[PDB]
Amino acid sequence: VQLVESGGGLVKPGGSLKLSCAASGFTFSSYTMSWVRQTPEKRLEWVATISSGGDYTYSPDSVKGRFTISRDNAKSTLYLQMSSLKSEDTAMFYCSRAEFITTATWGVYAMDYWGQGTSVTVSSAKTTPPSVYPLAPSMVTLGCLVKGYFPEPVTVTWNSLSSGVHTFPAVLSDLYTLSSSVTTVTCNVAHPASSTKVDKKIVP
Amino acid sequence: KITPNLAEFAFSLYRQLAHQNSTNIFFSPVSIATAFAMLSLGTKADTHDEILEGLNFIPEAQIHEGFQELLRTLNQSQLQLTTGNGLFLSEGLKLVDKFLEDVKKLYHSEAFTVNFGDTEEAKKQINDYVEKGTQGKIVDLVKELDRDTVFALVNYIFFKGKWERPFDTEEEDFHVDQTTVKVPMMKRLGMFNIQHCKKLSSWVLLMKYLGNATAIFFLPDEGKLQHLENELTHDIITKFLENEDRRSASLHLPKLSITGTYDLKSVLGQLGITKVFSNGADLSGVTEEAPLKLSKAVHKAVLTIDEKMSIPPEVKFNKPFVFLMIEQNTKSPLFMGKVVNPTQ
Amino acid sequence: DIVLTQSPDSLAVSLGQRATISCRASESVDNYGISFMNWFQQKPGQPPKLLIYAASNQGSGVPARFSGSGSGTDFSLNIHPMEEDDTAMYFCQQSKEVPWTFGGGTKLEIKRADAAPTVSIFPPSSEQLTSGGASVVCFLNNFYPKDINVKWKIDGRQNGVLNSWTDQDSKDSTYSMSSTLTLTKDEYERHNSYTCEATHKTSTIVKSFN
Repeated sequence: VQLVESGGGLVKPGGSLKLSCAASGFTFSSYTMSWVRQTPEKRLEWVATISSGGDYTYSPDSVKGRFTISRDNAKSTLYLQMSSLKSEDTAMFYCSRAEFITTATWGVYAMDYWGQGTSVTVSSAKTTPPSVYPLAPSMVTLGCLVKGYFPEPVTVTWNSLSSGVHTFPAVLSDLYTLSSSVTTVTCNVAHPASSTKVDKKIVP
Repeated sequence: KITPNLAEFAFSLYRQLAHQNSTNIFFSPVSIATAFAMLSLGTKADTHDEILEGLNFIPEAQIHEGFQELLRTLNQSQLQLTTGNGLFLSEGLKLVDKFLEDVKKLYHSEAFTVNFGDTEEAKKQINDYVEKGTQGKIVDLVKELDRDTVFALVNYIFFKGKWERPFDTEEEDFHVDQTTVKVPMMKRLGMFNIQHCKKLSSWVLLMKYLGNATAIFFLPDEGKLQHLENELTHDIITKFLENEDRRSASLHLPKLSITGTYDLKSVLGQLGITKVFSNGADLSGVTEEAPLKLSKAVHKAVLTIDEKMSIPPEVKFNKPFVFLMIEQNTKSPLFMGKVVNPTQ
Repeated sequence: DIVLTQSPDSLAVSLGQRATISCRASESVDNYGISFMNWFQQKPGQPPKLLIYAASNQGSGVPARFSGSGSGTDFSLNIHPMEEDDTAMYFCQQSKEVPWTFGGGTKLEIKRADAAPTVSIFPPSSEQLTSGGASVVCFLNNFYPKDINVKWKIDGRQNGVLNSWTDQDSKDSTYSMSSTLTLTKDEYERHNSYTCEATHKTSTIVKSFN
């Protein structure tokens, strides 16, 4: 059982975006599928749910006009077409399988298997590469400053150096900024939007 | 008063057919029971005792009236039900006329004199009689006719039901095993007499026919179909029959047409009925001029299933399931079967 | 819509102790003798995992130490011997009526011995000063509890400070926090002494540079 989300990205307010959910390890045409999104405040909100054959769809009134759930059992893929997107819709979209588990003369729908999720960012800010600056002073601690990029996510690692490395959540002026600490050492930062895997050594 | 004995005969005859493996099962327990209860009228003490004892019967022997009352309750109604019993004997072979009268007055069966010396012509006359009774529903009931046949009993039954809820319908897959064949699948979302069973580990659906019969469908869980067939008892089904409930669900029930052909000599021989088939048979009630044995006994049963603010569960009968037709009046098992593949 | 209210918002439970999370529903989520309440566990950076279904049944591969209870409109989730792997967000979710709704969420963290933070301050690099900006960073690593007060005092500033806490490590159950004071190149280099003061429960920590 594996679920892989894709299609997320940066879109302007009012734009469109279509998400895909590749399923494997089971008969996809026999299970009920669902979409759930998680706001930046880490709050889970149910988005949509479609039956096994696609004959019935479900969604709350807040997304009844903007979001439509569909599935292609021939390709074993779940779809979520988004239109008229608003900035508040920025969240991490997960696809999951709703399985009806029988307990006592009946059962409940439980989303038992989930995917890694895809990030969707709705904002009027333009894509900007980050600026990488090293932070140099029994054990010693170094640092790295990733400032002025958009959008999140940004991936940062130090030499891969596994232990004692702390990457702090970014804080947004329309440009995100985060820092990373570890106790020649180099900073290695990645931005999905065409910012190039920078290497910045930490020198005294 | 006879249904608990006949229902136990239905399971013991069905469970005997599961061993004999991945084929469609469909037979009429009441038709097989009435056919051999009728045959018991022309048997002697030791031979007569095995038949009734083999039917889960201290017996009153008013069972013929109970069978006649059931057959009269089923007499033409409120449902298109074709049932009959044919007795075929070899020409000559001085017959007892007292037997042929009770066979038609009590059980409405017919007896024919044929020439088993011509195996191809005798097979044609038997199939044509059943084809006449079933009116094209059952064609070529007899495939092989043994050379030394002297007495044959044929039991046929065809069922086309009328749904009380008229049930439009589309195609879908059918998962024969963990295999995938396709078939037409009927669909309907609403209130059904459906529930799950922790004891049987299966879905239990009840839909009534417009002819005072009720069909019980058992959809087992992931891989517990064998546990369902072993745990089925008469007392469990009466509890489901007494159950009066209603719940919301999206039902997927396949539109199928299954047939079942069985040699009753082998399947009932393993249930204790062997005297009428052996060489030491005592059928003196049928013929008192020479020894007589029941050479062949075949049962054919054909079924035709057709249409006549919360997310509900999808109860899809897209995999092998066990079903059961019960006459609501008498609570007798009219049909019992298992659908493994609707394509066969 | 059936609104789910969880209690409490956060909970600190020592290792081997009892963890109790409650979930109250605005409407009855029971139907056909069974309750439609589900519990989910979500660790940072990972998708939610089904923990309890039907309000009292363990999910697939869920150990017996997770226990669900309740009926009607009041439910509870019980994690007996508290392990190091249980630091995560916990949500209750109902499926009795459409729309499906989740609780507000409960952050369950491990209560352990207090530890003072290791403070490290870093001056702005020469590359950043070339672009016209100046950000001084103050790292506060491996401390507990998570509550801590940082005060920036440039030569004896409250605006322009952005703080960011990491999630609990879930291994040794410590916290880390970075404090970044962003100023213009005009305000910076006009002074020489910059200080980040760390007030902690164990404290009663200052690192600075010239």
